Amino acid sequence: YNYLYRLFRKSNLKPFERDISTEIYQAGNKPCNGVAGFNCYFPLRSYSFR
Amino acid sequence: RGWIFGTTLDSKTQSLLIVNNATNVVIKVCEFQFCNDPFLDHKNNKSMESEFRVYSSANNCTFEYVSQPFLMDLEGKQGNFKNLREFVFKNIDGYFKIYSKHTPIIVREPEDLPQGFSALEPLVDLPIGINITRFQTLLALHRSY
Ligand SMILES: *[C@@H]1O[C@H](CO)[C@@H](O)[C@H](O)[C@H]1NC(C)=O
Ligand SMILES: *[C@@H]1O[C@H](CO)[C@@H](O)[C@H](O)[C@H]1NC(C)=O
Repeated sequence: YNYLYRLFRKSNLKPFERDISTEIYQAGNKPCNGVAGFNCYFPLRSYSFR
Repeated sequence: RGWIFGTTLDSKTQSLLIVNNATNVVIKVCEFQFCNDPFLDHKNNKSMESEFRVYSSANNCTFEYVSQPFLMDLEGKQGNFKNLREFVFKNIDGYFKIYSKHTPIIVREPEDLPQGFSALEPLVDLPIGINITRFQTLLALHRSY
């Protein structure tokens, strides 16, 4: 659980640019305020190598 | 002295800063929490060297660069002449370029820039990968004296 990756982001990245932001992504109109389950997802999901 | 950059100027996004102490540039690409009205002290504020108050925290650090100051201008010669420092800041494809050129000025009027051609020679290139959307400058105010 030491290797993470990003799944959802608002827009595409520019070349050779790095992000580290950890903010809740809003797929729905209703705001999430950092804590929600519907139409709101945590941006990062971890790998799990076996 | 000081050209901090940032997307929203807080501790949740990385930021830049260009601080020339007397002989160094101290390039720092780190996550900084910035005060409402950051400022510095021209006279070294005595100190020791206790002027720095722009940032109150640093969660992470990725890039560091220390070298000779950007400002080769010296005022120790005499007065009656002012500086004409010029800088162009261009940020593309994850790169940061700096161009600079200094010329003396004859007329004391600061109303308008003198009419004259100047070539801005390249100075330094930066490989950092930050996004910049807002611009802020800093000042050196030691004390009312
Ligand atoms: C200014 O700050 C730099 C940062 O490390 C330090 O090396 C230097 O000694 C300080 N003082 C002067 C006069 O440059
Ligand atoms: C920023 O600080 C938080 C404090 O909870 C820490 O968990 C996080 O790892 C830090 N950022 C990075 C990139 O490590």
